[PDB]
Amino acid sequence: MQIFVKTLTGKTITLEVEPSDTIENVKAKIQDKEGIPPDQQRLIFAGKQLEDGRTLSDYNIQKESTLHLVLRLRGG
Amino acid sequence: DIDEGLYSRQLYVLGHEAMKRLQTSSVLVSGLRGLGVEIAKNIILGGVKAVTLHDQGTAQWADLSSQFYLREEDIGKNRAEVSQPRLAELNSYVPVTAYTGPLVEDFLSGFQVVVLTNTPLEDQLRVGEFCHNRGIKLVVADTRGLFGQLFCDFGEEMILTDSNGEQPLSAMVSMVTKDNPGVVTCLDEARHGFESGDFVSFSEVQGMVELNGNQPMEIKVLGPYTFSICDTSNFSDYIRGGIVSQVKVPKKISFKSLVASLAEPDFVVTDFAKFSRPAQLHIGFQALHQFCAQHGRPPRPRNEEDAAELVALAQAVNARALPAVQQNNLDEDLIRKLAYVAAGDLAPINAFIGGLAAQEVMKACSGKFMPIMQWLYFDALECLPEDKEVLTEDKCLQRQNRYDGQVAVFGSDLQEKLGKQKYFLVGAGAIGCELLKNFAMIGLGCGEGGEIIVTDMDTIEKSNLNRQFLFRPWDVTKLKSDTAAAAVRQMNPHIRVTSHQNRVGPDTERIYDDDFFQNLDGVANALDNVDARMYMDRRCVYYRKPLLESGTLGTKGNVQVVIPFLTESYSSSQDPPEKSIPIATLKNFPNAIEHTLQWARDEFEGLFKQPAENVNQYLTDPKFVERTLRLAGTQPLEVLEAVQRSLVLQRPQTWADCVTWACHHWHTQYSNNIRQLLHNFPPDQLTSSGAPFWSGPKRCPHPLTFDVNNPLHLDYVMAAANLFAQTYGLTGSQDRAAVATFLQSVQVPEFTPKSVDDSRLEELKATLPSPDKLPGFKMYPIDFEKDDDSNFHMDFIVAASNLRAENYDIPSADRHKSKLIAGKIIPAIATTTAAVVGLVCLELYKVVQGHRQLDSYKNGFLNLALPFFGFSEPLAAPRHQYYNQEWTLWDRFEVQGLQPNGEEMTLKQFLDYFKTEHKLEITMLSQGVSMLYSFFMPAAKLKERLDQPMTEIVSRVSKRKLGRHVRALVLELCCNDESGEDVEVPYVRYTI
Ligand SMILES: [Mg+2]
Ligand SMILES: [Mg+2]
Repeated sequence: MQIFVKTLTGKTITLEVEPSDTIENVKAKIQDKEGIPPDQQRLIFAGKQLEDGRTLSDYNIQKESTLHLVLRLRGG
Repeated sequence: DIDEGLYSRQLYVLGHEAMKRLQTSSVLVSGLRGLGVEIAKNIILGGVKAVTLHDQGTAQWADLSSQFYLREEDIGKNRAEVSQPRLAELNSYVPVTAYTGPLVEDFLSGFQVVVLTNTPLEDQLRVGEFCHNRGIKLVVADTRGLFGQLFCDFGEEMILTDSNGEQPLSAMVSMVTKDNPGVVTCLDEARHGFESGDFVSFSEVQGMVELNGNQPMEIKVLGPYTFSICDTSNFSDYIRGGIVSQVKVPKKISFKSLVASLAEPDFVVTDFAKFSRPAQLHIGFQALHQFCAQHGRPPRPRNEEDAAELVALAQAVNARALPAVQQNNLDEDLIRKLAYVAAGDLAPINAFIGGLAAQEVMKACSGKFMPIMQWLYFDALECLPEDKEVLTEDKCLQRQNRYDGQVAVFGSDLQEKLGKQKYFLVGAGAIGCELLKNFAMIGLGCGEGGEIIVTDMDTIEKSNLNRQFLFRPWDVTKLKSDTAAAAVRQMNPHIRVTSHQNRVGPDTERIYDDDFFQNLDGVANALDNVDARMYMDRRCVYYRKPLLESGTLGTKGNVQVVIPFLTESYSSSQDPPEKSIPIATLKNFPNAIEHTLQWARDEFEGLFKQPAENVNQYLTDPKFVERTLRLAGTQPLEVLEAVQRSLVLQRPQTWADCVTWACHHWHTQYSNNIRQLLHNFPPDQLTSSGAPFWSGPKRCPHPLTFDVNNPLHLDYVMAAANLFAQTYGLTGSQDRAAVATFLQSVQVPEFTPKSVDDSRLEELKATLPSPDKLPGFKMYPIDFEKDDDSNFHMDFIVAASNLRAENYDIPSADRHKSKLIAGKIIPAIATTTAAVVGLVCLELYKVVQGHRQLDSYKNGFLNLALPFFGFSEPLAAPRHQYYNQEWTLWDRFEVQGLQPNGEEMTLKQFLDYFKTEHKLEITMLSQGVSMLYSFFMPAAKLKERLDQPMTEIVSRVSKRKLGRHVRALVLELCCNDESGEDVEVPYVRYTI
């Protein structure tokens, strides 16, 4: 399928994956396009946070779905 | 002409151009309820031209649950008149006025932006047609208990100069092609990060002069390192070098009318788990306005029949809509939940949407961010008790109390819990002030057995007044905590706030001891650094107390909640580190302005504070020489040489002696070291690959001659000689004419670049003047202060950074931008701060009620420049297991330190305790950073520790005896389980 990953900069990324892929393999593909280690990626989908060890079918991710690469901040 | 001292933190989120467009824009705020005062607060702090209030209703009781400016003795008066002097006090540059009823066409003509809050729809439709047809920015925001909506109509032609708020990215050119669609290749190890459709500009590209200084041209991303440009057929032949600069072009957007968007709605999702809700809530708010036409009042709290009336009305509105907006399925329960909390007015929801609605007003008269197009619906329906069956006849009924707007949603019992809450607020900054304000409106800590502890070490500065509304320009030089408590005690006299001035950390463990965290019910963070966040996180795990974490950065925000025995802690996850400049490309080979600003900040610390601190320790501590000789290589000689320079060599006595030093250090830093660098690397030396050395990230420097008439050369000497004299305590002048006349008589020593070490150190220890030789002399270090335009601090950095930028042909930056990088100022605005704090207190409603399901909590993430709103449930705490027992991050080993006899437990009894009671062969024991026991210990180290008690071992290795306040001890283990192999285990609470 074809999934989207949008960051906190409005940057939308296009990925070519399959429903049998895992969350760990998805984080590996983000590093090959953006350069962010998997330990620094915070992915959100349908109100849930993508954890390692799971698959794209566990969170029910169909075609043309959007993931959100968010961050935590320091100022206050 | 704009006050950079007040808007310092805000000019880094809007810019000078968009700020000037705010200075000439009048805003009208209609409806001064809880939502109306919040919107008007951030607008006045933002610095518009003038704000005008408007309201026809009286200050009822049900309005005090969120309006922080309606006192308990103002009930019955006009809301716009009483809150006018209070709002007019936030910004001394924005005149605030009120109005007493007429919303005529001639009154709206003198405004640019108009905000409609808590106004009937039929009355909003008339204003919407007029404003759109005459070019008046319209914002409509309504809040109904847990629900809320936001609408914008900036006309059908709005120019956007910035559609994302992110700074332009840059990249260095490797090769560009002479094809019809030219192909540009960036340098390796540096991704361009651009997007297809962006516009770039070229500079410093030699061989294609036509491509330089050109205007924006569209690009297509061909990969992580390449992209295409315009036509390159009839262009010159490329050579080498270049730099690509991203440029954002202004684009136009169109908004439909209010009456047209109400028929054809464009939604912006706030909760992606609630994707189909904005469509359903669009029908509920329309039925709520029509409900006021049938019964003349908002629906009663809870109740069955009034909820059934909205369901019957929503079905009629769904049928009378267009066949593309009509929903085939209606959510009956969602509209009935809307009827229950319809008559509610909650401070958090008002603070959240009020922060967003205020931000949309900033976008309207500035065109700086992408606005909401066009509807924004949000609901905090998870704050209600989990499946709990509570009746409205005793609780939700109004009691003519100030909490009627909040009890109508939750209840009197849930209000009595808040009065008995004890919370610890760590910080009184932007987030700290918003939390204290919401604390007063919510009612937490306002009872007999409640307390709010506010601690903060910082004093009120002028820059804090732009977002921390609890402070006034006459509260400068006062403690934030003490002043913020006095402001909250006026918004709610029932609250009980204690204000400390203690910096939370490992040094203040005595004040916030074990007994302090016991009676606490939760902690709310409001910090501006990551070290204090990690420290507060570890303590909330040790004491099992909930923590509400929040952070902002410009238009971005995040909210994370940590519930004991439920979710992971704040430290369980990791964040990317800050931009770390390699020492190589920082000291010798800079390429951007940040490399010289970071260099100029290090020049300030190492040239003024560092030598003075060493001289003072050399003249005070008798064991200073021995301490410096003990540490590292080529570091004793660096520090001992600096002491010799400051004591005898570079020691000034007169002001004229400081001017000569500033001129000598100038030639050494911007001429001598440049010639020394060019001597080791000629301007045309090849690398190992036969490529020019000065290419790409390495810019070829050039020596700089001292011209006394050049102000940049003079601005450096004036700031350097003064800061040099302040270090030794000498009177520094500011006459730039006499110094320049004196500079033409200074002699500069000749410099020729050049192409056992302990023997030089053995002479320095003998040539150093004894402290008894010169009694009385002392130097004074200079702490770096950014927000003071009179200490010559920023005057030095800008002159030091731009002078180095001229060496490496780097475009200089003004003192406003230099203050951002060198001062490491984090941009902040009042709208983002108020937005996240409103989300924080929403989860606070869940902590005081005790939610044990992860479905009820929501971690927030915001970016108001996109605009983005995302929520995700907190991750369950990781569950690990050793053999038959599995443990969580919130689990601990309880070991009673002292025994049946008065003596203390020994190390041998400790190891055998885990072998017999827990079946754990302990192989590594450590307390903090010191290690106590391990399998690879020397035989002698094991003998002198088995029979000694645990406290005697820790005090033996840590070189520090345990204090009298220590009541327990945390131990880390790396043991072997009954399975066979190594395994991780929980920590140990060793109670003395
Ligand atoms: Mg401060
Ligand atoms: Mg700060």
